Amino acid sequence: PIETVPVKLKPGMDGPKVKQWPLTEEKIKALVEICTEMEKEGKISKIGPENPYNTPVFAIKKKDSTKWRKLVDFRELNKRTQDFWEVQLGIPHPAGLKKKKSVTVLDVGDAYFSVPLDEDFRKYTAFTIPSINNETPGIRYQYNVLPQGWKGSPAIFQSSMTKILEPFKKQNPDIVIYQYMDDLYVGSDLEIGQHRTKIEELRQHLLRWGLTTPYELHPDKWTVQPIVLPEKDWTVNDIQKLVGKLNWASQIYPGIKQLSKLLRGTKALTEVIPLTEEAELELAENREILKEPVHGVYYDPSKDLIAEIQKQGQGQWTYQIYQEPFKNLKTGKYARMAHTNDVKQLTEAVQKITTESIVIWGKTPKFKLPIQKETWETWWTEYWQATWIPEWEFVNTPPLVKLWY
Amino acid sequence: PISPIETVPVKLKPGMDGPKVKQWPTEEKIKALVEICTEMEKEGKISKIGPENPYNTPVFAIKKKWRKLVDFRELNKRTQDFWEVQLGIPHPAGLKKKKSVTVLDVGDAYFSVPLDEDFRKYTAFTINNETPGIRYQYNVLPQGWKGSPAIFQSSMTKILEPFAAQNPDIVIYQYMDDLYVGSDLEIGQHRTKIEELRQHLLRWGLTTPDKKHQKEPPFLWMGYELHPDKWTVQPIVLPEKDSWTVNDIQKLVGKLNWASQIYPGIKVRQLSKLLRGTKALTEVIPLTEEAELELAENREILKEPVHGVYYDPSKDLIAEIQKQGQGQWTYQIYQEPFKNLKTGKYARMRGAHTNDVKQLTEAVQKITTESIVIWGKTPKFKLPIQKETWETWWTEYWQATWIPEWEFVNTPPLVKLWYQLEKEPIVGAETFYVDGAANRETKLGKAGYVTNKGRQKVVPLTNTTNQKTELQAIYLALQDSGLEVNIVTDSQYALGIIQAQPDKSESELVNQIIEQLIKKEKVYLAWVPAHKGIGGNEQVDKLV
Ligand SMILES: N#Cc1cc2c(Oc3ccccc3OCCC(=O)N3CCOCC3)cccn2c1
Ligand SMILES: [Mg+2]
Repeated sequence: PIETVPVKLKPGMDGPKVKQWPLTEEKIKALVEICTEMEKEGKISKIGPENPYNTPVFAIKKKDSTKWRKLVDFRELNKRTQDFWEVQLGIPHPAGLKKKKSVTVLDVGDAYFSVPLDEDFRKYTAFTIPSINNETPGIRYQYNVLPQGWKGSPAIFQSSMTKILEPFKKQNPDIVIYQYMDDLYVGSDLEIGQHRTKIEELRQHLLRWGLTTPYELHPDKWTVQPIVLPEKDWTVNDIQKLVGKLNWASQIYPGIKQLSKLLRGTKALTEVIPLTEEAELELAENREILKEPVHGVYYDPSKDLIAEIQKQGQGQWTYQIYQEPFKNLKTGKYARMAHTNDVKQLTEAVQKITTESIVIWGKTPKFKLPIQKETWETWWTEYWQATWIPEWEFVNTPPLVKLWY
Repeated sequence: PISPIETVPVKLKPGMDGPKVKQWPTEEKIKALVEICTEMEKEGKISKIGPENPYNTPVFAIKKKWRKLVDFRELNKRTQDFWEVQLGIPHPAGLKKKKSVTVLDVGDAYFSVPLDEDFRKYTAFTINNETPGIRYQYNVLPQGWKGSPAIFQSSMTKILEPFAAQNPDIVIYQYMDDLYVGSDLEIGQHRTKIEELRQHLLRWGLTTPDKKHQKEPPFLWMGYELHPDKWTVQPIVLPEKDSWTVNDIQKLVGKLNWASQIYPGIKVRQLSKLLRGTKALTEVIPLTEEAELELAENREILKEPVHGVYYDPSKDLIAEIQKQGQGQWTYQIYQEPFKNLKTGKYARMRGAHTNDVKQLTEAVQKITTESIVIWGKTPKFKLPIQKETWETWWTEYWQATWIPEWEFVNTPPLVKLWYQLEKEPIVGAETFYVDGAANRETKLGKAGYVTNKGRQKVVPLTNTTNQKTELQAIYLALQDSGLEVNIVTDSQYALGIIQAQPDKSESELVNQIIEQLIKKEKVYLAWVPAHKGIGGNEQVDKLV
């Protein structure tokens, strides 16, 4: 049909040679059903041994269904092509989407399967269905059509996307529309039910132009969340953790400092101590200084976004998005409502956090995950319900910060 | 025995040309060469070429009858990369039993596959008696060349695609130049299907064992012994030496690892600790007492041979983990109470301080991975740890982790929590303030305390570091304390070590602090900013 847009690699860069993760037998059989159909639809073709590239493949479940989906970790092929395909074809980020009182997210990646992928570039999309126990070297495919997850796939289809949206966009001058990867983020100020109709409008519009589509947000509740000083009717130990947190906080927000005095001399720990005027005065002065955020904190579009999470117990987790230590762009908490495996909670946490990042800044962060590397590389594919995958790595050493947040 | 198979196209690495490494005079070899050249030309495997300014690569000749050799090193450096042939191996513990299993080997496996046409020029080798330079050029996959293992495996795979759909009841494994075929149909039907396939292969070009299928069990395969119903490692000879070298201690700990898969109970901890002097390869390393004992316990295990069973998908998969000590654990995976599928060990400490539950969590992990690679599933875990033990651990662990469904097994030593700190300070129990310091220069230090009840101490410390003192400072406050102590430190470091609650550590001091902590009955460590005049700390910081 269409002409294969000429795809190139950032010069002097070779394609991905990521090793395939071993898979359970349930998951392999699903990738073998799925690819057998995708090969019948001509979407992907078998490939010879003269193709040395590989990127990994996982098997997840779509929203909640008995349907097996397929997921591809184009994170390496992205860093190698798209960093050039996001300038030669870049889709700009609307910086107001975070303002709108509601946002819904739509899965449009069925679009890409219409477009053929450049002939000379297909070799870089190779993947491998692994065998059990190295019985066979895997089954080897490369893509023939725009593959979802690649970041040049929405970039190529960008033109056709704005066409299909131009009627709806002009009839609704008040609705924000952002396409990140295979997702449309549609933001508006309607009350919910009308926001939902104007959604089903856009749904039905897109559906009747050939684009089939299968998560309600509210970014005006999001705020850099401040520091809570406890409310106690106070021992020596309480005034210690009070001096301790307050000292760490003073490293970022200038202001708030004498409290110690109310503990001068070698008191016992569980010695219930009273409250001094100058101390309460301090405490009050500190509490206000906290409520008030700081300045200097500006997103740097050249700098990567770094997300840290801590497990806080009883299902609570907390996170800080930043690019410079102590200079914290976004800060939030998280807690699901049962069958809440610690790892499910992290998966949901990470997915929530990257959406907030996609919405605000239109780039995903890199995660410092509080989890063993191999444990994550095993049960991450279980609760993963997203088309994309952030970068990540694994931290081993949070000293006192669990209390401090 | 050339083939009509489709060739796989091959390119040189972009912006490279083909090799030109001139040879140099071996009258008896030079002759042998001519003999193989024409006898291989007759089979079409190579062809003479008229020097049209083509390339070149060396070639040699060595008696084992003679044999020919080519140095392709300069060509492999210039040809493109291929897909990785087989980075791993099938583990026998994961094979499915078959009634009969036939082992075939294809001779000339590389010489029976055609090499691409446009890529043929770059293989030009030449065989000073003004030698006429009888220029040749390969036509099949040359032996040694970068692309042969990958391409041959692919050709072999396609050559098999008709036969495996015609006879879907038999199972073939590919491994380099071998085929392992195994059926559950009658042994007369077997000899027949084998004979069909051999002749099918030969219609493509692939010669196969004549004397029946030849290989009769037990099979000596990749350092295993495969018996028709048992698998076991090939036999192991641990040397007996007066002196031990790095080469010798690595070869030893290779052999010991190779055996850990089926001989339960192996340990290699204190042996590989020796390898931290990895500085050289022939440097003599004196054994230690724990090492020479360990190698002695390993000898006791190997003296009687034990074996492994195969996989039966219809029977569940089970895993048991038992504690050995000094951060060492063994596991067994079985379907049946006495028949092991395989065994193995976990000893990694992941740092210098670990506890028993964590090391057991890490172990389970290593097994889940290994189970998934081998059998494609995860096992049911039988674990020497109460539920009350683990629940309280991971609910308070700062890291996230995933604990599979497991059944408790009482067979000591059960894993336990030898102590818990309090989460809140102890009423009316003595609260030691502690601190310590050591002039890095003087490398000298002191550890002291100052309590609410008015007690104060300072101990002199020689050959220490500012870190090592602020742990003695905690040590002291423990050994000078009641069974309920509130200790309080300025040291972010020593707070960190303790709060992880290690039950095992490779520090002498930290093992002593552990022992005291076990003896105590309510400890509670709290932390306050260093040099922040919080009151009391200024005292422990005046002294010390
Ligand atoms: N030499 C050698 C050799 C043999 C095998 C091999 O056998 C099989 C081939 C096809 C299907 C099932 C096969 O095993 C099934 C298990 C089985 O009952 N066994 C009995 C003795 O023989 C080895 C194993 C598999 C892999 C590598 N192999 C390497
Ligand atoms: Mg000090």
